[PDB]
Amino acid sequence: HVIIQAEFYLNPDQSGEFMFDFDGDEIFHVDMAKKETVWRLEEFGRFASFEAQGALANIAVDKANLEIMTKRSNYTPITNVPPEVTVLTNSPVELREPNVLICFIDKFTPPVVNVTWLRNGKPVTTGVSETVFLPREDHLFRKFHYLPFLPSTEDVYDCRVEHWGLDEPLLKHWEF
Amino acid sequence: PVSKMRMATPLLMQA
Amino acid sequence: PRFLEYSTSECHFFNGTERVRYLDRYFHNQEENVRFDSDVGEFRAVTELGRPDAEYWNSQKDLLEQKRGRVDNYCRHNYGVVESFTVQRRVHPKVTVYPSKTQPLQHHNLLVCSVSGFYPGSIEVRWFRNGQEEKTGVVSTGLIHNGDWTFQTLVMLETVPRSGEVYTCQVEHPSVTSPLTVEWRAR
Ligand SMILES: *[C@@H]1O[C@H](CO)[C@@H](O)[C@H](O)[C@H]1NC(C)=O
Ligand SMILES: *[C@@H]1O[C@H](CO)[C@@H](O)[C@H](O)[C@H]1NC(C)=O
Repeated sequence: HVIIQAEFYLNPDQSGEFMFDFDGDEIFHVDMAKKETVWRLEEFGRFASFEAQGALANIAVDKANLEIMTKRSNYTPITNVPPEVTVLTNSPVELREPNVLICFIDKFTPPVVNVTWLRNGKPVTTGVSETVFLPREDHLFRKFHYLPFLPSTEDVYDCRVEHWGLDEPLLKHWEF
Repeated sequence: PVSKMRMATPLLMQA
Repeated sequence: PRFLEYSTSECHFFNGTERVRYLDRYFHNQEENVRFDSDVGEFRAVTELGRPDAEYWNSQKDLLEQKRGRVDNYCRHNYGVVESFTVQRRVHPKVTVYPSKTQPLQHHNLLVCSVSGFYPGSIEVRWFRNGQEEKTGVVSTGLIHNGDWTFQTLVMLETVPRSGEVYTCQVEHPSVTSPLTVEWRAR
């Protein structure tokens, strides 16, 4: 078992993130805007507690160490490493029972991302769920994007992911 | 008593 | 252009909370620059950009023991706080055997055995035909994190079903007291 507390601040976009991870799984993440801890699983809040306000304290240190190093490294930009999109399903497809489309983005940096689910071309926010950026031993990033859907025979879904380091917005088609 | 999770804090770098 | 700073405090539990290894990593733009390794006890710079920091943080004794106590203050503490819903999480795998192709009475077929929902990742998914353990042609995907604290795995068996034989996918996982099995007689 390995528990890892990860946090980052992306200088241009002024975006940041605080999170805890256990064996490749998010325990929770602090919602900067609302200063509230957002557990991966609701049952987690019931067994333990974390003080979200400390997260915002820490990011203040990151932002600082960020501005320092950015200068100490003569403003070298990060090399955009493109993502490995992959659309799969929560479980096997059966026409009656409803399923969950999973769009996994892997091995990329910087954290800025832009996923979209398109049902027959048009985007479907009807049920969309997602995670924040998760860490990897090679210190790159993972990220999941969900779309609960009802197995059909006429709908075609594509997960359209965009990334600075990515020529065109790569779509990743799927269909029963 | 709901247990609490402790966070470590990143040391500030010098300038 | 972008610029990123990213910190990481890591708690490595070897055999429960017997031995622990705290690691305080500092990374700028994909490059790790400094790090506090519990097994070392002092800040060590990985790159020459992160040496001014380790150098300083090392002079400050207050900073040192501060990080040094984290193997207990934070590592062992958080383990015991979360061990319940994480270390002891067990979720039932859902086995489903099915042919990937609606092939003729006898032709080159792939029998997909999709094991889903389980947790932890540790698992065994064996293929059998009429009693014999078909080792010669499995085509697994391996563990696949679904992001919602549950894994899945598709271990196919490339086999030409003879019209008069049954295929079985016996699954064994820590969450179960006995193996979950699914038999699949040739269509
Ligand atoms: C900063 O950039 C300049 C040119 O862009 C380069 O010559 C220099 O080596 C870089 N950093 C330092 C410390 O010189
Ligand atoms: C992704 O970011 C771009 C800005 O670079 C924005 O215009 C676009 O609408 C975003 N995509 C989505 C799906 O939000």
